[PDB]
Amino acid sequence: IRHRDAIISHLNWVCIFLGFHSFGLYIHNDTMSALGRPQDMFSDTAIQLQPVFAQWIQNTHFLAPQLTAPNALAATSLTWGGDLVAVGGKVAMMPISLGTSDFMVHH
Amino acid sequence: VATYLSNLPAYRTGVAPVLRGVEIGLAHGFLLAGPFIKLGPLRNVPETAEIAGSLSAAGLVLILALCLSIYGSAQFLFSADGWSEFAAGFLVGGEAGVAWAYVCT
Amino acid sequence: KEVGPKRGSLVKILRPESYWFNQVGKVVSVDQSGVRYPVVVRFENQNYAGVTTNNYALDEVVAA
Amino acid sequence: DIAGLTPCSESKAYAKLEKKELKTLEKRLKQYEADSAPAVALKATMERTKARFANYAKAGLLCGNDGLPHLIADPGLALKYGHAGEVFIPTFGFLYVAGYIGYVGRQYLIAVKGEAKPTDKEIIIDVPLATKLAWQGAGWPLAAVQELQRGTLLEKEENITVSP
Amino acid sequence: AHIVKIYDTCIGCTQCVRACPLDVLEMVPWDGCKASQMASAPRTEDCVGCKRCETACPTDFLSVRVYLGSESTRSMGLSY
Amino acid sequence: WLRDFLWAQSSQVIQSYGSALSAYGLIFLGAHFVWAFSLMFLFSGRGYWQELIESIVWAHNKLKVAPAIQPRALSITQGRAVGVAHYLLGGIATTWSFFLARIISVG
Amino acid sequence: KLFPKFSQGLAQDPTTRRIWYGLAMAHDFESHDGMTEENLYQKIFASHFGQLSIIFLWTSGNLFHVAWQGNFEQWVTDPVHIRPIAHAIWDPHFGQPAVEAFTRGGASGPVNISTSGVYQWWYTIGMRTNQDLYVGSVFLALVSAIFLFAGWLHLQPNFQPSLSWFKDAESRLNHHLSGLFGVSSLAWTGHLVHVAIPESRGQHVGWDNFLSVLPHPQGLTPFFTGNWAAYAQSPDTASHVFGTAQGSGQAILTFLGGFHPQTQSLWLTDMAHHHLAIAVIFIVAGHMYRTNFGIGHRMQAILEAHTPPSGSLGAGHKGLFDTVNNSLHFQLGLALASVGTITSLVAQHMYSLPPYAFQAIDFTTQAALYTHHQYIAGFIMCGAFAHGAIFFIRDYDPEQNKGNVLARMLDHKEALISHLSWVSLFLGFHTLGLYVHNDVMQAFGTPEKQILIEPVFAQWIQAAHGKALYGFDFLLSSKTSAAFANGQSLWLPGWLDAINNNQNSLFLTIGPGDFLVHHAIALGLHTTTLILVKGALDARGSKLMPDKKDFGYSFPCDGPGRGGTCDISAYDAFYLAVFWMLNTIGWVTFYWHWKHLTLWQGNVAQFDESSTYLMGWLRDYLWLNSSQLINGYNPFGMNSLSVWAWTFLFGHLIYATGFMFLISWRGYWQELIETLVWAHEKTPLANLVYWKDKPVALSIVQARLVGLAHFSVGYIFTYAAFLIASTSGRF
Amino acid sequence: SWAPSVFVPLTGLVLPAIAMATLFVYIEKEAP
Ligand code: CLA
Ligand code: CLA
Ligand code: CLA
Ligand code: CLA
Ligand code: CLA
Ligand SMILES: CC1=C(/C=C/C(C)=C/C=C/C(C)=C/C=C/C=C(C)/C=C/C=C(C)/C=C/C2=C(C)CCCC2(C)C)C(C)(C)CCC1
Ligand SMILES: CC1=C(/C=C/C(C)=C\C=C\C(C)=C\C=C\C=C(C)/C=C/C=C(C)/C=C/C2=C(C)CCCC2(C)C)C(C)(C)CCC1
Ligand SMILES: CC1=C(C/C=C(\C)CCC[C@H](C)CCC[C@H](C)CCCC(C)C)C(=O)c2ccccc2C1=O
Repeated sequence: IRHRDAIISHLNWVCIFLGFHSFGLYIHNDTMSALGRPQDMFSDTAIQLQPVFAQWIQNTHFLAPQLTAPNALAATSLTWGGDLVAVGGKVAMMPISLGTSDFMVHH
Repeated sequence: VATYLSNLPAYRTGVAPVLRGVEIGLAHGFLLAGPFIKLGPLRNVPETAEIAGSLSAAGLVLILALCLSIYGSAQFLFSADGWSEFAAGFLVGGEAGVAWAYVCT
Repeated sequence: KEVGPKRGSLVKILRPESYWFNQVGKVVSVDQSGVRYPVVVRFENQNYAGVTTNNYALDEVVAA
Repeated sequence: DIAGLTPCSESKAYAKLEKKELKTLEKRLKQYEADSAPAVALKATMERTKARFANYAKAGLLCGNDGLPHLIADPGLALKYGHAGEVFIPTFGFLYVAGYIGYVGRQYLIAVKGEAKPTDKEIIIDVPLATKLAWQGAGWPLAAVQELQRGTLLEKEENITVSP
Repeated sequence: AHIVKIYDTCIGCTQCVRACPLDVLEMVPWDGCKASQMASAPRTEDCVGCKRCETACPTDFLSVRVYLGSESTRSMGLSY
Repeated sequence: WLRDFLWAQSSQVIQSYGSALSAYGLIFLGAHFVWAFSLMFLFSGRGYWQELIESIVWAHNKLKVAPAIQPRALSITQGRAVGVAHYLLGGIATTWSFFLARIISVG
Repeated sequence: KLFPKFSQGLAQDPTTRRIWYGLAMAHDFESHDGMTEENLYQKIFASHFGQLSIIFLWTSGNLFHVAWQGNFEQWVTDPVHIRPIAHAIWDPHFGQPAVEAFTRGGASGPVNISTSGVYQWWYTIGMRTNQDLYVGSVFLALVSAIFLFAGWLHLQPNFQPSLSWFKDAESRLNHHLSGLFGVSSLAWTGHLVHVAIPESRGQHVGWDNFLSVLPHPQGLTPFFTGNWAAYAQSPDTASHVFGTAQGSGQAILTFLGGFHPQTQSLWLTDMAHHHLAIAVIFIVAGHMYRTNFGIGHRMQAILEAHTPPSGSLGAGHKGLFDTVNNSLHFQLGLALASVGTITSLVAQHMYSLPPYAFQAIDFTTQAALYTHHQYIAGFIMCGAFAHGAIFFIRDYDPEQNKGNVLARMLDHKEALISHLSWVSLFLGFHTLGLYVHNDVMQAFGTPEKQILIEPVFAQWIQAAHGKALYGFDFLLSSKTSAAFANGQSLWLPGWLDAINNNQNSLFLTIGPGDFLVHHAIALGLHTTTLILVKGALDARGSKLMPDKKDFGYSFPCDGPGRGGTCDISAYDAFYLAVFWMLNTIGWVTFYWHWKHLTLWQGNVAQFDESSTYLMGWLRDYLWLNSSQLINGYNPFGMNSLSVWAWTFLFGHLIYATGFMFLISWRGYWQELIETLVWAHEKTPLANLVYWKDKPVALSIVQARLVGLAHFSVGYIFTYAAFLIASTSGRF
Repeated sequence: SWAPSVFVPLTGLVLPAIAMATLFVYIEKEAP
């Protein structure tokens, strides 16, 4: 209670920062796609914002049956990597790639 | 930090606002030249990226230097003439810093 | 003598800025002094502030 | 044909739309065994559908170019051309029940104003008084015009105003 | 500053003064009611206009009455 | 997100009429109703509606049908509660009908 | 400390709402410090000169940008297969596909396709070259500068008018009927006869030869003789090519009705006879009044004698001239009511009776003009009631208005508001009930169970105007009646051949969707007047607040007491009516746009089957026609609709931002701004930078105005992007 | 032909920069 002003002021700052640097990326992509400038967008075929940390966590959880969980016959899910389980002609689960739009929506 | 804040020019009371504005200008010039020169609209040209990233940076320094004199005529270092000397020193120092960023390419 | 209505008579309010204008309440007491608003009327209709009683003058008061 | 229209028993878009609905129901019916429980309900839907088309064509409803029945909401074009059951008969079949409810609630309010505290019998409705006013409110237009002839339907300028 | 006027419909039950969060109001001797007292607004420079006084007035068509006027640094309720 | 998600995937809730999904076609309209209905409560304020209730309490006084429980407008924090409740209901049920009519059909 | 020079109380405000209210009550001249009534009238007179100069500068800018960056001379040669050009685009932020996408209309740089209709209006009044348009731009720039000089000089004390000069209502209503309306329309007929008629026949009449080219081959002899029918002998043929002399014709004042067969527009000859006839009638009505010459009529005598006895209107119209002349908000309210109704009249009669050549072939122009003047009319009609509410607080005097119509209006204000409440509640109950009924019938696969009430009452009016599609055969569609027979040579056959054409907008054929949406429009009109009339009549007081006139027009509330008084003011009842106004005009323009889209595509049955139920409005109009809109840009590329793809989202962004001022209210934000003040005043090296105005949150009334402003701007920008892209994408 | 390349930066970057300056200085003036 005696530093609620510091708490709410720094959270005000980080909300304004996240707002600009998350939604302004979408406004930037709108503007560049509307101005005939698709190379200047934020995408995979443009300025890339790769989620390096979540991709690294996907690699470690796909390689977890190798040496960090040696009694696992497979990974704990299929989202980390590998093949797809297909049941009845429909995909039960397959690996999930995380790209620039995944970065933008997580922020 | 009470020791570290006694170093940077905005708190050094015993130095002139002209040299204060000059050191602030050159210390922000090659900083703000960076986002225009590394990732601006004309990046993938190895002739014009370092030219446009410096010309837009010098224009932004000119905007900030006009905006300082606007603040000085608004508010009244803490005088009407000391902030004008601060604004002129920042104009000269910031354009010198943008030129120094174009030098160290 | 006792000026005003009696102790429990029904009455009609003529104060146009009141909540109970043209509306019938019971007199509960009339103050016998030089008070500007002696007639105390209690209503079943409560106002927006939740109050059922108000003082009124003698010209703002008419029986039935 | 009142206003560019046509009888639904005459128009072909109406019969084409009937055949369209029966075609959808038929291709839906073709998946099931003929005596199973979904097929009985699908054939009952077909029977209700065909009865609906027959009784809309029987009553003389007017179709348009779309093949859909229309409602002539004017007396003198409904009375003259036999369309009074479209709007002109239910515009009194409604208003009897509307003024019925508006009379029953009116009399329930007026018959509960003169009590000790009325509000307790508005959240906790006096059911024998309510059902007595429910049954005896059947002749409400009669009692409404007999109340209007007194002036006991309205209230005079004893009502509450602000600052005219 | 805001305009805080009171009127002679006051019954002197001193509820506006207890409701006042700024000590704008105070009770003055008077001879128009049974309580022999009427409110006053000597300190309308400190008024913010929050109208707690006329949430507490019992008289129909309130005896205290705040009129929102010009705003100083005290009428805006600023610690800054 | 407008084209390829809202416009493109609403193409099964909007033409769901005449099918088993048509209730999802109705609720998608109805929750578009309730949501917008909430904006009557969120944008407006009590001192309007209390005076409108005064002007119709006059009409119920004139025809001797004023109720003994006196009609009041909703409270301030009641009207805010009604507005946020109808807003949440109309948005979430819109997305409910959109999701289910999309994914029962194409999934 | 200085900026509200008009408000010394705002000048002492240390906060940041000093700026916001210096911008907002700057033109509320009556609340200024030291204001008298004479200085009031003088500032209003100078303000009207400023508005006139801005209107003329705006029109001259339209003319100059069309003459310079447009293709008007190219459009004259082919007004059907060439899009008009508003102005060129210089946007340095463009990429190369955006530069190549906005080059069309035969230009070289990027351009905008004008939808304001100005080429069709200028081409039919005689403009053919760009040099005709530069002269117009220079003339209107000179006239705008003259009005700026006039607004400067009539503020100077040798030229400042008296207090008594402005209250000459008699001379003003004389001169603005005779001179400003009659002589101006006579001069416009002089422009039509001398210039627009021969240029429509292909003869150049400019400023060099108008004293040498006769409009009529025997001119001014039939006018002085008496045989005026000589001015209508040979009209333009049905094979007339507009702008040329191929089957030209020689009449100047004809009376035909119907449309030109090429341009699908009104003939210029009977538009000339129109403006001449109403010029004569305005001159006759403008020599009615008694100013300074003994004959005529007086405004002081006609009003206070029209009083009906036996309690009909009370004391009638006794005492109005003391209150119409003295109040400006009453005059502004009547003026805004009249202008906002005749703006709806302009909108309704410029689509059905298009007055300009090759209008109603340019579909996007027609949609933009209709929607434009309908929203202009909606805002002006809600402001009529706004200033009518300002009248009752600031200007109304009950002791001056003892017993007249203006006091009887307040006397039974509860009856007015309760009957508007009944009509709105009935219309909304049954319109929404029939739409939800038709939606439930369409959902269950049973379209035949719909309530499809045929619009009998308006089909009867179309058949009485000569539409033989419904068979009511009453007056003009009956070949045997007297109103049919006594006009067969005068004005009827072109009008009858123009109604019965099913491809113009002249009395469109109507069905149950048009029943339902005209009752939606009646719901919107009655509810908007419910909110506005309730704000105007409760402006002086209510049972919740009997002294609302003591607080003025605009104020937040009266606090949390007495149950809570949010939005209690008359300003806050204008406020809630702007939402229902935008709703109503959105319904009329949704209905206009979709009935015309299905007309222009050909399939009016696609409207007639779908407009009966709200899902058909959602997916066959909103979902369907916003395909090429939202595909203005995509990851494949972009096209010329991308600027409407952006604005459609831009309008979606402003609209929602309005809700931030609408749902969130002030006091959350003041508590947030106090923590920001803490963070700024405790940050190292940002303590040096300090404000001059103390940061506060936006006030309550200001929060209303900002949320309403963003709501309206996002509403208009969304529907403008949708309307222009949805029409000009497929056409 | 050089007019849209000159008048548009002046009207949007230069003359509003005067208007962002001169109309702001007028706000906070101390009244004599
Ligand atoms: C689309 C609508 C919309 C938008 C843009 C905002 C915007 C915002 N809201 Mg908000 N709000 C909204 C609707 C919206 N609200 C509604 C409907 C409600 C109703 C309940 C609220 C309730 C609400 C509360 C209760 C709170 C907010 C907060 C915020 C702020 C957090 C975001 C931020 O700082 O990021 C930065 C800003 C943006 C992302 C906005 C867009 C800016 C773009 C990306 C770029 C800037 C433009 C660019 C410079 C060009 C300028 C042009 C020049 C001519 C000026 C921001 C001002 C919070 C706040 O202020 O604390 C942080 C907060 O506490 N809002
Ligand atoms: C005959 C003499 C005469 C004339 C021509 C005028 C003319 C005018 N006076 Mg004026 N005046 C006069 C005598 C005269 N006055 C006298 C004697 C007095 C003293 C008693 C005054 C006192 C006075 C005041 C106090 C004011 C004026 C104002 C005005 C202006 C009206 C503004 C406007 O746009 O309305 C004209 C409107 C139209 C032309 C459009 C409406 C016409 C029709 C009905 C609409 C539909 C057709 C439409 C034209 C089609 C458009 C198509 C296309 C053009 C788009 C106008 C310049 C006002 C003004 O602006 O101040 C300068 C004002 O405030 N006058
Ligand atoms: C002939 C037209 C006319 C005239 C002369 C007036 C004159 C007046 N009106 Mg009135 N009014 C009118 C039409 C008119 N009105 C209409 C049509 C409406 C309906 C919209 C209103 C609604 C209205 C209200 C509700 C009030 C007035 C008030 C006033 C008075 C003060 C003016 C003021 O506050 O200016 C200052 C005005 C502004 C600063 C306008 C704010 C900016 C608006 C919201 C436009 C924003 C749009 C934005 C710029 C779009 C940009 C998009 C972006 C993306 C680029 C003055 C007597 C006020 C009054 O008398 O106070 C008691 C008052 O409360 N009027
Ligand atoms: C979609 C949104 C929406 C809707 C439906 C309404 C509806 C209405 N407004 Mg509006 N309003 C809105 C948005 C909306 N408004 C917004 C955004 C604002 C700005 C704040 C306003 C401001 C406003 C004002 C200022 C006024 C209105 C008024 C009205 C009423 C007009 C009378 C009428 O049509 O009755 C028809 C009723 C309906 C259409 C809704 C009823 C829905 C069904 C029929 C009820 C029963 C359904 C079901 C059985 C309930 C089950 C619930 C539960 C058990 C599950 C009506 C209640 C006026 C009024 O009160 O008039 C008397 C009035 O004065 N409104
Ligand atoms: C008012 C209209 C307007 C105009 C004409 C421009 C013009 C421009 N903008 Mg832009 N901009 C504007 C409003 C405007 N802006 C607004 C309101 C925003 C905020 C929403 C932006 C945000 C914006 C961004 C984010 C970027 C631009 C960029 C650009 C440049 C495009 C690249 C190019 O072709 O130059 C090719 C030439 C160069 C890139 C060399 C640099 C040219 C500099 C900027 C000229 C400066 C003039 C002068 C030296 C300094 C100003 C002095 C002052 C007194 C006026 C161009 C100078 C881009 C850019 O590089 O500018 C920094 C860029 O990244 N704009
Ligand atoms: C608030 C207020 C105000 C305002 C008001 C208003 C806004 C109003 C409006 C009004 C209006 C808005 C009105 C309107 C009206 C209309 C009319 C009245 C119409 C008429 C028409 C007619 C009559 C027609 C006829 C015909 C037909 C039927 C068809 C054919 C032709 C003929 C012509 C025959 C003021 C300021 C005063 C103040 C007080 C209150
Ligand atoms: C019959 C009737 C009527 C009418 C009515 C109407 C008109 C209605 C409508 C309404 C509308 C117009 C709309 C509505 C809508 C609704 C809704 C929309 C509901 C909902 C509900 C719920 C319950 C939900 C739930 C959920 C979901 C589903 C999602 C999420 C989860 C939850 C659980 C939350 C009348 C008056 C004539 C008479 C009386 C009765
Ligand atoms: C419409 C509205 C009202 C008016 C809403 C009224 C007060 C309530 C609506 C009617 C309710 C649902 C009562 C009606 C039902 C009764 C229980 C009677 C039932 C009779 C039979 C159906 C049994 C507000 O009071 C309000 C307050 C604050 C902000 C916004 C608003 C607001 O938008």
